[PDB]
Amino acid sequence: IKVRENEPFDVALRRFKRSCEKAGVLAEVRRREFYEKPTTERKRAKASAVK
Amino acid sequence: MQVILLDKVANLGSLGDQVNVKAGYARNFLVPQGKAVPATKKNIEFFEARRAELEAKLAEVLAAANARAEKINALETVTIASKAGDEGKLFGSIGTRDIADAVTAAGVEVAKSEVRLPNGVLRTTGEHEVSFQVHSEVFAKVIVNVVAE
Amino acid sequence: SRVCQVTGKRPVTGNNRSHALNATKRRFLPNLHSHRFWVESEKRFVTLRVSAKGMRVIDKKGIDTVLAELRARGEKY
Amino acid sequence: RKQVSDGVAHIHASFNNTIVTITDRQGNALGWATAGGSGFRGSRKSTPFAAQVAAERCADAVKEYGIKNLEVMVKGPGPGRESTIRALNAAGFRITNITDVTPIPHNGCRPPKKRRV
Amino acid sequence: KVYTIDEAARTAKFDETVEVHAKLGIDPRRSDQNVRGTVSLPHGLGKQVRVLAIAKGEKIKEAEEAGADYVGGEEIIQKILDGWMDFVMGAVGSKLGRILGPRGLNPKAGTVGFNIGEIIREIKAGRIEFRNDKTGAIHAPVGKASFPPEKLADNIRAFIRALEAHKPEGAKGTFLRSVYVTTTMGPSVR
RNA sequence: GUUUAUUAAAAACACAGCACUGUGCAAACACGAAAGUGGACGUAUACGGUGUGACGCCUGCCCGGUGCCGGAAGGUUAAU
RNA sequence: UUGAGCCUUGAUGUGUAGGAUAGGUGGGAGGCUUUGAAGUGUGGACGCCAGUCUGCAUGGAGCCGACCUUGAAAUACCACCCUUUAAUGUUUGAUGUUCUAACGUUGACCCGUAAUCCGGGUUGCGGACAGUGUCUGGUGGGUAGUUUGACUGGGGCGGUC
Ligand SMILES: [Mg+2]
Ligand SMILES: [Mg+2]
Ligand SMILES: [Mg+2]
Ligand SMILES: [Mg+2]
Ligand SMILES: [Mg+2]
Ligand SMILES: [Mg+2]
Repeated sequence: IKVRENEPFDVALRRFKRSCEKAGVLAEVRRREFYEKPTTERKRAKASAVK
Repeated sequence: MQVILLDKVANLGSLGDQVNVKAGYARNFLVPQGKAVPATKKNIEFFEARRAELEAKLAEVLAAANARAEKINALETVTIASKAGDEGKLFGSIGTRDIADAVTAAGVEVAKSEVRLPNGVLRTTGEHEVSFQVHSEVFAKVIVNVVAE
Repeated sequence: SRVCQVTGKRPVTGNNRSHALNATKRRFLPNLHSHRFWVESEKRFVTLRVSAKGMRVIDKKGIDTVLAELRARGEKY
Repeated sequence: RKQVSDGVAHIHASFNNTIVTITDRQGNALGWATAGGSGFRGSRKSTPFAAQVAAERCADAVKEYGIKNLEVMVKGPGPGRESTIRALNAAGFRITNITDVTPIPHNGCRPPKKRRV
Repeated sequence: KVYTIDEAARTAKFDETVEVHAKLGIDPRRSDQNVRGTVSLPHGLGKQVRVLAIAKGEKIKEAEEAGADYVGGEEIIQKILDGWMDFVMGAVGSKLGRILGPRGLNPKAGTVGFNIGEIIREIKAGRIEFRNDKTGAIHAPVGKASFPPEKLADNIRAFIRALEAHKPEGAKGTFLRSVYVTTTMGPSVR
């Protein structure tokens, strides 16, 4: 979220953004509410993540 | 109206001028708290008698609170009978009611608090000097000579 | 009643002439106003129901003379 | 008029467009530029390139207080989110610290429904 | 000043480069911008011209000495017609027009004369004195004025050059005289 | 309940209920050239005006016209 | 000190044959800058981000004109300045800020007074506002006064004058 990155380097170096926000919770909340269907959605994040 | 003022009065007045003021200001503020008055003509010459008198007359009378000192340098020497210790150093000493009382008591009539002997005021014999006061700007010098008799 | 204690101005009647010259009876009231006046010669406030013209008369003659008229005709103030 | 040197480049990157605002530390708006403000409309503006040329335009506008080193605050998804800070680096800028400020409700307001497309 | 401080030119080299650039009204209705015939200006000034008139094969031995330096010929009506870098002025009148020798297609040169008895008449001075000044863009009067050789002596124009105040438009205020060039700038009033 | 006292008692008026809309109180409003007074010894859960008329189920589309409400840049525009 | 009158101290312009972003005509065949320049480099900045400018500066010693085209020729110099803006004014109101002392108080108190009137006084709150007079535009069936034709195979409609 925050990067001090002092002296030598003009490369951004903010890969921290691909560690939380962005399409993280932001693609999430962007649209269709959901409500109970995430239940089903996450029941594939595990029916998969079993193996 | 015109109205002629009394006291100094801020961003317009003077002390006895003939300004011109909005009537709302004249009634309601100025004249009631007598800081001015209707220029009823009757008045504007009530003021012309007051344009000759005190000014033209009593400033050549302060030309007498001034020419008192035309008789401050035309003598320019009073002596005080005050002696001397162990070498011509005053056995006496003379101040303001000594240099105003030993000034008055002749043809040189001054008001006792009109004699500035800055201190020396005073501590030895012989000739000295002093600052004689009659007007605010015109004083005058003399010479004083404490005579050891 | 709408009367200027200085000048005696009171309502008068006249006409409202329309564009077509139709007359309708009307009035003209005077610019009356109750106004406190500092009488120096009395260490007191005398308030007079006066017309604006009234005031100007008081400004010129001077409240002393003016009241001195009301007084001289028992117009009590 | 006036002068700064130590500043902040705020960016509002959002699918449809990205907007660059450059203000001092005490965020009092020193200059701005939008993807639409420059050209491109429709797809066009909702692109990293279009956001570059706005990041650019914004310089020739705040350089008018000779800014030297400035932080960057990045809000929203969408292009121009990073491509903007590149056009900023180059523009002629010591670019101090970078932060992301996209808001995250702790699940509050129900967001819009649909997009049966 | 009341008139003008004609001592308003105390460095170029010869400050005669001055002009008559006064002010006139507007066109709220119908008025125009014109000049008479060679406005001479009550002042010898000191101008020798090369006045170009369109006489014929007789007016070359006396229609050329009267404040000028030549006159277009008869063979040179269109035998001076073969170039743009090769070629006051004139155009005689009565019943004679000259669009066959000044017409279509960017210069002004109208006043020369019209005589049925002479080429240099017994009393005909006034031509080679001062220029013209028709319509421009935001007013009129452009031309020339006094010189570095005068004093308040070129202010003979001041009472008979600013006095050229002919009927002003309508909704206007025509009145303001000015000149100068090659040192500073200015004018007084009207 | 009311009403055409004396040719009409009614489906007309009122009505509880509803809706609009005005009103910060020296209220709006109303009787008064005015002072004064009702509104009210009340104060927006109050007071006025207008419509509709228990209740049940309900009360859609139109703001071009006419009224009203808001607007401020232009235009036009009084005495002066 | 904000919106208008207007006046000194200054800007400014991609119609073709082209060294190249020609305002219309006018003085015009040499002014000047060492009272210290052309443009490199950033400062305010008008913005059709096509380019222009200078208080300042790194700078440090010439550029050009009828030249051959174009219905119109010099960024060689000067101005009366239009396409439209921008920086003090002058006063004048003007929107504005306070003040209090006119004026309002249907706050509190005091006295005339064993009085919810009124008058005077003291205070608090307002305040040159509000309100009223005169003039003035608008609105104004609330009120008022009237008008709203005649011929006609009755009158009206139609028609006619
Ligand atoms: Mg009956
Ligand atoms: Mg019956
Ligand atoms: Mg009600
Ligand atoms: Mg009904
Ligand atoms: Mg009627
Ligand atoms: Mg009939």
